[PDB]
Amino acid sequence: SSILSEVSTRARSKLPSGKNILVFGEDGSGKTTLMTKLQGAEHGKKGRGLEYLYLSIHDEDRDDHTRCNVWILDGDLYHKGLLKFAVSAESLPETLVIFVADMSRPWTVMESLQKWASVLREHIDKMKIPPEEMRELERKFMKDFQDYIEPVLVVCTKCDAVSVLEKEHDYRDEHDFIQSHLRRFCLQYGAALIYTSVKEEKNLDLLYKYIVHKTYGFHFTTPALVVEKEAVFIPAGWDNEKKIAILHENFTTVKPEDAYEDFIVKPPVRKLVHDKELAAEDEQVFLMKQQSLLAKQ
Amino acid sequence: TFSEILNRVQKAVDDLNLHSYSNLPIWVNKLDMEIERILGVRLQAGLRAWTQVLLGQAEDKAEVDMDTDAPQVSHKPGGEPKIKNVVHELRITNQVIYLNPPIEECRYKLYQEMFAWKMVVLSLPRIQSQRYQVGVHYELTEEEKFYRNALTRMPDGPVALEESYSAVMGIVTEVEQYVKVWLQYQCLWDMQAENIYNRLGEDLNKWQALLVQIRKARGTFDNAETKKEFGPVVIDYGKVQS
Repeated sequence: SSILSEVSTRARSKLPSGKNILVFGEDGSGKTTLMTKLQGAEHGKKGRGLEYLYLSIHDEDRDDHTRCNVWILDGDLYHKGLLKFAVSAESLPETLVIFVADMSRPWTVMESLQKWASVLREHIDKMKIPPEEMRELERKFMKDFQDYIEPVLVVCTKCDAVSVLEKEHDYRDEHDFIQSHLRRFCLQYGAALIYTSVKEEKNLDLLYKYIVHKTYGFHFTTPALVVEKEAVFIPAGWDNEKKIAILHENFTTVKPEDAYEDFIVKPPVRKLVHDKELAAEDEQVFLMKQQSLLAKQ
Repeated sequence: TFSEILNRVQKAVDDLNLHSYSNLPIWVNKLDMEIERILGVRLQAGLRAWTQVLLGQAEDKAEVDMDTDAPQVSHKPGGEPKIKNVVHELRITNQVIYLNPPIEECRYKLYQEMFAWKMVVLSLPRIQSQRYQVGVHYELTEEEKFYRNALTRMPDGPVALEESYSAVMGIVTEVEQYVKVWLQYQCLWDMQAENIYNRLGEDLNKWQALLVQIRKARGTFDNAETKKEFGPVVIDYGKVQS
C-alpha cells in the first residue's frame, strides 16, 4: 500500500477537469447558444434555472484530453440559489466567470451587467471565505493583472445587431459611447472584453483560445483590437483610462460623463396596450343612477 | 396529449377572434395565465416523478394497492420517467488507471437524460391570443413561442426544480467518488516495481512478507460482479476488474 500510495503521488496528471466556467446574463442574451457552440454541439436544449455543460479540450501536441465544467445561470433571479451548486469554496479558484452582454438590446447591457456582477458579489459574501484566503486570491488576481504584457470575462453576443442599430435606431460611430462605458466597467472590475457573433462566426476561435489560456494556463498570442466597432477584443490588463480616452475624441455631441440612459434610450415597445376592463353596471348601481335621474326630474 | 389539448383550445379562441368579440386579448390573457398555471403544476409533478425515478424512489405499479377497486386511469402527473442504464468501462493501460467513460461523462449522461425530461414541458407550444392573425407585426421570442418559462411557475416555488438538480449532482458525485477509488490504483505505475524493489533491498524476509500481501490484495478482485448500480447509474468496473 504505502508503496502504491507513494507511486500514485508521482502521477503525470491530466489537465484539471475540476475547472469551472460560470456564465451570467439576461434571458435571451445568447448564453446557452454561445457555450453550446463552443462545445461543438448543434443544438442546445434550453434550460431554465442553472444550465449545464462541459467543454472537451484537446491538446494535439501532447495528444491529451481534459474537460472544463460549464454552468450557465438562468436570467431570472428566481433561480439564483442554484449558484451555490455551480461554485464552491474549493472550486472557486478553478472557476472562470463569463458574463454575457446582449448587443441586440444594448440599452440593458450595463444595467444587467451590474445585476450579474452584484449577484456574484452577494454570492461570494454568502460563501464565507477566510479573509486571508480572500487576500491571497486578490493578490493572485492582481499579480495576473499587472504582469500582463502584449478572473471575469465579458463576452458580447449578437454584435451583428449593430447593423440593425445603424438602420432601425439611426446609430452612428459615436453611439464609442457604449464600448467606452463597457471598457470603463471592465476596468472597474478588471475584466477582459471580447466581441462575438455566432451568426457571423466572429472571434469564436479567439474566444476559445482565450478561455483555454485563462483556465488551463495555455499560451495566447492574439493582440488587442479596439478599432473595429463590432470586433473589439481587450485582454485583461490592456485597458486604461488614458487608453480609453481615444474614443472620447470621436464624441461630438455627448461627453464621457454623460449618463447612459439619456444618450441611449430604451425604446417604448408597442405592446398590445390592453383596453380597460369594461364591466356591466350592477343592478343596484345602475338603478341608483336611474333613481338619481328620476328624482331630479 | 398536451399539444392536442392546446390545439383544441386555440381553435375555439380562433372562433372567438373569428366573430369579433370584445376584450378578447384580456379573456385570452386570463385563459393563457390559467393554462400556464396548470402547466406549472404538471411540470412540478413531472420533475418530482423524474426525481423519484432518478433516485430509485419511483414506486413501481406493483406497489399500487390492488384493494382499491377504483381504476387509476389517471396517469401520474409527473409521468413514469425511465433513466436507462449508463455503464462506465473502468480501465488501466500501461499501469495507468483512467476511466472512459469518466464520472464527468456520468455527469453529462445523467444531466442529459434530465434535460430530455424538462423538455417534455418546456418545449410545448405557447397559446397566443392573436395566433389567428397571420403576419401580425408582433415580436415573438422562444419564451413567447413556448412555455420555456413554466420552470419558474412551479407551485412550491423553485424547490421541485432545485431537488432535481441536487439529485443529479448527488448521483454524479457518488459515481465520481466511487470511480476516484479505482482511478487511484494507478499506484502500480506512479512509482515503478523497481522502486518497491529498492524498498525491499536484499532482505529475503521482506520479500516473503510482500508475496503474502500481494496474494491477499488479489483476493479482493476475485468477485463475479462487473456492474455496481447507485440509483440508475451503473459502473462497468468489470473491464478494470479484468
